[PDB]
Amino acid sequence: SMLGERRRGLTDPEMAAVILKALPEAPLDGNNKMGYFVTPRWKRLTEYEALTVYAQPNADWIAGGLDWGDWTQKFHGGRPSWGNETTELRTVDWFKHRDPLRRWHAPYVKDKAEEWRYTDRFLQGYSADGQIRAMNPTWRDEFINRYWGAFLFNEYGLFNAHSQGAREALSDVTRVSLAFWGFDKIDIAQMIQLERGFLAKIVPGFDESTAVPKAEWTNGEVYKSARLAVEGLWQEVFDWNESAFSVHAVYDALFGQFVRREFFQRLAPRFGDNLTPFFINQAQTYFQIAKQGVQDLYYNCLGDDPEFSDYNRTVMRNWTGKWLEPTIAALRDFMGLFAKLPAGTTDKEEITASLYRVVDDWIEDYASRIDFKADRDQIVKAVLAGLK
Amino acid sequence: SMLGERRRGLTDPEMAAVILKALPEAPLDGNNKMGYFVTPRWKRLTEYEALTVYAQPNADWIAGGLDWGDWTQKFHGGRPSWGNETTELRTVDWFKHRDPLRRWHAPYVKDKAEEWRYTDRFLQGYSADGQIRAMNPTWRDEFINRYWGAFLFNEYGLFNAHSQGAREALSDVTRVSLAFWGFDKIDIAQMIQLERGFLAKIVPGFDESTAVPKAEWTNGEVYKSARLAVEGLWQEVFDWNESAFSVHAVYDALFGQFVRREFFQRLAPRFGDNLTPFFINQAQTYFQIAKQGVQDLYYNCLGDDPEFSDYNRTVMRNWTGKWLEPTIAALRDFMGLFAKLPAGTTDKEEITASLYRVVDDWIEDYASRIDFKADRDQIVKAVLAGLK
Amino acid sequence: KLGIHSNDTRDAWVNKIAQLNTLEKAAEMLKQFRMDHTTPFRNSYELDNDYLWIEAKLEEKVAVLKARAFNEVDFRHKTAFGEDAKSVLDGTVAKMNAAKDKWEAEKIHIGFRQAYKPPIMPVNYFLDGERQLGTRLMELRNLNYYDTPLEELRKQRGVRVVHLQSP
Amino acid sequence: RAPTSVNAQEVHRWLQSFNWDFKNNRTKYATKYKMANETKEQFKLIAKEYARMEAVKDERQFGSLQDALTRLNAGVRVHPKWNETMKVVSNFLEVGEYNAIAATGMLWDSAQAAEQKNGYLAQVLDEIRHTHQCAYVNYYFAKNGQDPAGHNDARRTRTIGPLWKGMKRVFSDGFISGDAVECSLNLQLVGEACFTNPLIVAVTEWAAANGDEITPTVFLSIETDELRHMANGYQTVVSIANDPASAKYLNTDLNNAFWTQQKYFTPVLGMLFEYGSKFKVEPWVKTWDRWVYEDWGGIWIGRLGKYGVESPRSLKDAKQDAYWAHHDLYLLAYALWPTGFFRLALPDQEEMEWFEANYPGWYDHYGKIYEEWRARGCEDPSSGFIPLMWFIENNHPIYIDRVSQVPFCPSLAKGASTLRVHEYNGEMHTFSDQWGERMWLAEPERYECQNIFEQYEGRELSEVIAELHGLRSDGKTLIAQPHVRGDKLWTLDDIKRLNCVFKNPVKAFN
Amino acid sequence: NRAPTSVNAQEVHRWLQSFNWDFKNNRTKYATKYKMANETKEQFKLIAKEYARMEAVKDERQFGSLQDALTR
Ligand SMILES: [Ca+2]
Ligand SMILES: [Ca+2]
Ligand SMILES: [Ca+2]
Ligand SMILES: [Fe+3]
Ligand SMILES: [Fe+3]
Ligand SMILES: [Xe]
Ligand SMILES: [Xe]
Ligand SMILES: [Xe]
Ligand SMILES: [Xe]
Ligand SMILES: [Xe]
Repeated sequence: SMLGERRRGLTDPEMAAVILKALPEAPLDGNNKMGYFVTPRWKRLTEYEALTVYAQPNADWIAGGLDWGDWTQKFHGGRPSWGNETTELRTVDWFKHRDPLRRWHAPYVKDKAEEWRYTDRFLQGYSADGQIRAMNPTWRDEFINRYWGAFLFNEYGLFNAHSQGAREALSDVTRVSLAFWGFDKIDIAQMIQLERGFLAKIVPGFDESTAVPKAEWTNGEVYKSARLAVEGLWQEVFDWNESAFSVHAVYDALFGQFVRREFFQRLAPRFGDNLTPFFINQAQTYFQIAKQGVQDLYYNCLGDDPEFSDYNRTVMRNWTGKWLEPTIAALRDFMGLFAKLPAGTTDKEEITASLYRVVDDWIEDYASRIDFKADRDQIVKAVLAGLK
Repeated sequence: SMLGERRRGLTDPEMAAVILKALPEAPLDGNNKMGYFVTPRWKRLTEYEALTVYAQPNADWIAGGLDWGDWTQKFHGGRPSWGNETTELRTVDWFKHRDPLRRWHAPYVKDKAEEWRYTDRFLQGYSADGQIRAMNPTWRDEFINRYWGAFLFNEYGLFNAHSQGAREALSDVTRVSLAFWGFDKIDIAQMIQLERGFLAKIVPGFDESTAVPKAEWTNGEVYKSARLAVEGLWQEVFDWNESAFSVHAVYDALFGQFVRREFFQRLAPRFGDNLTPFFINQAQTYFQIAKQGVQDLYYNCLGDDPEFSDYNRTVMRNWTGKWLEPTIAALRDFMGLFAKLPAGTTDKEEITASLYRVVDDWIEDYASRIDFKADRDQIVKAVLAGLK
Repeated sequence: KLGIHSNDTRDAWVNKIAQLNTLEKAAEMLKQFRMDHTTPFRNSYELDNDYLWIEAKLEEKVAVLKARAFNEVDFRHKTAFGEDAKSVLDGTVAKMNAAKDKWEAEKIHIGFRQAYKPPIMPVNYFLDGERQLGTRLMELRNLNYYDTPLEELRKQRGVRVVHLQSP
Repeated sequence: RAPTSVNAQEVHRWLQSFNWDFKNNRTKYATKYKMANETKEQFKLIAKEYARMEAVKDERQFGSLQDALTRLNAGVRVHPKWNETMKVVSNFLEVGEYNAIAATGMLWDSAQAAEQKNGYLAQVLDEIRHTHQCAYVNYYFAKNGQDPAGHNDARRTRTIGPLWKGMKRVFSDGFISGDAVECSLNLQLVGEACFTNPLIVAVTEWAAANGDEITPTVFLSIETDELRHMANGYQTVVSIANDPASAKYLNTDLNNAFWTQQKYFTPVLGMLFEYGSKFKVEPWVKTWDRWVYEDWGGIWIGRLGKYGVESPRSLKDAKQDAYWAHHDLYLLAYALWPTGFFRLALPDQEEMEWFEANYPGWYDHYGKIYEEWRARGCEDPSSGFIPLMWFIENNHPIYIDRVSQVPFCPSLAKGASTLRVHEYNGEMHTFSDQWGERMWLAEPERYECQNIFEQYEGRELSEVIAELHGLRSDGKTLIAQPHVRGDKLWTLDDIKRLNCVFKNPVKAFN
Repeated sequence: NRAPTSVNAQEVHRWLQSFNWDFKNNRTKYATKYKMANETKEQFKLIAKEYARMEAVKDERQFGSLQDALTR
């Protein structure tokens, strides 16, 4: 039928007249702002804050909670649904955190979506333009296929290290940031394979199977310590804040940044490779976006907390030294790769200077926020030891 | 008021009742497909085709028009609003063309918007990740600011060459395509400036003023022949088809592709500059997008027109030779730039294989379509002769 | 049959031009057709409903022949008659600047269009001419546009007033 | 190492210098004016920012159309008269948006200051967006409406009737044929500033009152772009304010422009509004006055005074010719109902009461006439009667203005009734006002458009309709109809049996 | 040869199952009575980029309706 059988109150004359008849003269309250009671971080409450803060039904016995009473159903044994017991860090209010980029679900998928579509247009033009012609064969088949590829398992591990945090985070705002930090990681791991899949389509003989990259990761010498560290960050840490802090404020800030920026992003161009840097750009854009969220939660909220500032800094300082060593070890082993490269590709000086760049940024962006006394020359020295 | 004072026929019970009472039991025609009378290029008609074809009021005297009669108002002198007299080319129907990408306004701005947003995000990451530290100071202050910055005027000139086309195109499908080609050209021009503005922001000594790059363009020597070619394609050509064809299937396809993909896209990575390529990837993606239109229009439609196949190819081949010359003069003059580069940047062996890549691509995609007997070995020779 | 888009009369011209097989011949027929059927100064309005469409078909014939005849350089600088396109343009312009009134300027422009409209003259020169010629013609007309009262203007234009009505 | 980027204003600050001076850097189109090379634009946009601000408007528009509106069944729960009315408003406006593209392309070629060029260019793209927006409305109503025929083929069926030719004059040829500056005025200074900008919004109003929520969703979006196009028209008069030739031509090009536009929208817009709707919004005489006399002629034209712009000289004349203009035309439009691509309706008792109240004396004239036609059977296909026959019997010829193309019947008209006929080198020409007559006398080669009678001379009515696909999917029933009811629709045979044969009304003076 | 090419979610998802590797401590941190099969497959083959694309498209229609037409 042209009109249908269902009658809708908004358009059905009979039904609509009834509704209008019951309507009050004006609104029964002029406070038409959901979330009006949330403490604004910026000038005016934001859509991000309104649609997010206090979605988690915490009670007052979990810092910042607005509810009361115990949970209705707990684990066998008595473990609460959410509780202070899942992390060493303490705070006056778990809901303080604010993602400086105010990312709720909608904006998040919008941005990744735009990236996905431009990635398709770029690949179509790169292939149609035949740019692959100027890429060095050795670099492509040996360093991209095996070593860059193997790095996907690293980014994949850091992705999984977030699995417990998604379940245990003590607040909606932190959970959302945590979720988006881990999701950007699996994205990058998949983007690495997407590149290998692509090369398989435009270069005959290039096998996209993950077999080689995976064998390098699980049995090679270059990434041995990196794997050992990632394995432990993921499965040996049951404290969700230690997991997020150590991953983003120590391991991925030193090892991760070095591999992505001081090795592949730096050398790739030297081999006529403009393909890999394309994705590495996404990875760094993501890294830098996560940094602001990580700094707000650990430094601005927890590290500078009015009641537990000193306590928290002692704890994060403790974690830093705990993971710094495995991270240094990871860098040491990795130095062995420079030996694999063609003669005159790079030299001990460029490598050293590039190492001081990562350390200095880490000291400035992280180490210094909790008064961690890091010695730059001593850290670089420990790593160069791995130079063959 | 809470109910507003305006009454809408869709929701007001009284007004909706009158409306429903006047309605027929079922639609008065089963054919609910707008543009059903359009000849589909693919399996079934697309929105692209429905929303576009026949928007232009051409009468049957302009190949393919569906209206009748002279125009209602003409130029002082009798010049028609649109006529066969504006182009040397002839066809059975000007509504035959079809942008293979099926771009109508909505999809076109959706894409360029996603790109704008990602470009913004990429810059905020590059500056945050301090990647500028790895870029060679000379390549920056000299080749990006002066040489790459000068190339913006060459792109700006091609943009303007489209103006007349924007007025004389004999059909809607062709008008939209042309519009988007030139628009994408001005885009690239403003992006070359955007990169200079950004560097002014992160490099304390950088000056964004177009004085230096413009001076190089106006009174330099490397772009001299290139500038003359541009001024001619823009202001000395009044034939809208000779313009679109010459600028896209000759000048930009040869000189342009070389300056973008064989000089800058190839050498910037060697000076630790992933910045300039981020933008060149856009120019190349756009280039590859336009090519598909140019090809369908001048090759699938006009060049192989069931009635004027010979006439058109003859005219086109004629056009090709007419501009292949000032285009070769542009390239030859350009070579004088390799003498500026630091010793050891690139040898004559490379800039020879690249020239062949360019020319060979130009032949398989453009020249052989109209059977213009081009000689790869003579062109490369003619160009190289400019190496100082 | 009769028709707006397809009619006996239009078929009579397809066969008529279908018999053309010489650039000089087809070119002359076009130049004439434009004198006998287009513009307000045409020799007859007998074809007012089909001339625009017929002209195109004629131009079609002249165009193709002119391609198989002229060599590179020529097709670019010669008219379908052999005259130097550049000479003509520059010559017609000199005259336009050499016009005492709008009535004179108007004749130069209109005649020019009837004689050198592509495929005759190369579009590049034609449109450049159309650019220069139009400018001057307009400058003369648009000057004191509302002065000459309607009675007087009708005389100047030389129109036969068949009926005037005004309450 | 803080996050940094660049916006449109920072890039645009250097856009003016992208242009370099050289021997052949000048326009390719004829003109009498000189656009300064240091002219600036009001909005600082670059291609990328433009695309973004426009894609955001699209998200809203299309989201509503495909989701909520389709779920509410918005394309059907509209009044019949309006469904039809939108077939015209949308498709006719579409052609206006389309030539507007070529118009601004011709303008971007005229300006010399790179900024001014960037201004017209932005409109080139906006007009392309509008062409596709009007297209979508017709598209949407065909797919989900009560009567697709017309909405689905307006692009070809519109060529059957005479209301089309006049639209091409104002929104097609007026936009692109003449001195670039003359075209600019027809399009921006007048066309948009005085008619579309107000109309676009008014259309959404009338549409809403008649149940149509589709149109307001699209036209309200189109509206958001018009202020930049107006700024283009303003900056056009600024870029030639100094040229000495301006003081010599500007005003006459604007008067000619103003007359060209109101000559068609005055009678047509009011006609579509009052006779193409059920629920009224505002009497057209009141509206016309606010738009033309007060808003445009007074305020908008007052700001250009310092640039030497005078109020149109033909303004008062337009006002006297306007009162009954739209009522006079519907008689001609309804009497020629078989030549359209939409269904027309006669005024019902509530509407007749409305008209007489708003236009005192309307009933004694138009009302008595419609009632005469109805009793004789203009709505019933078995009557064998169509109003054209009534014009012929009572000797009331209908002419076509050689310049504006607007149909006029000086014998029956309650408004203007002046008529001037001439003969020139074998061809006759009919006129309806002192302004268009001058235009022809002065520029005879600019106006040589054949009218329907000239084209359809000696042809039988039903064959012209058939030849131009004026039928519905069953190839039997006509697209156009003398009423908007659902049964008893006229067929091609119902028309054939009338045996009506078009004639050239000017030959009566022979 | 130089035909425009790309890669979609399913082509990448093809090798997702191999992203996980073995090590002694690779086990769930939560108490349970069951053992989830090591080679269990999933029905839909998605990757982050594509997941974002399909959810964003749905967002467009929704908010577009809410912010525009429904509000009016
Ligand atoms: Ca080892
Ligand atoms: Ca060294
Ligand atoms: Ca009057
Ligand atoms: Fe518009
Ligand atoms: Fe506009
Ligand atoms: Xe269009
Ligand atoms: Xe209209
Ligand atoms: Xe209207
Ligand atoms: Xe009629
Ligand atoms: Xe008729």
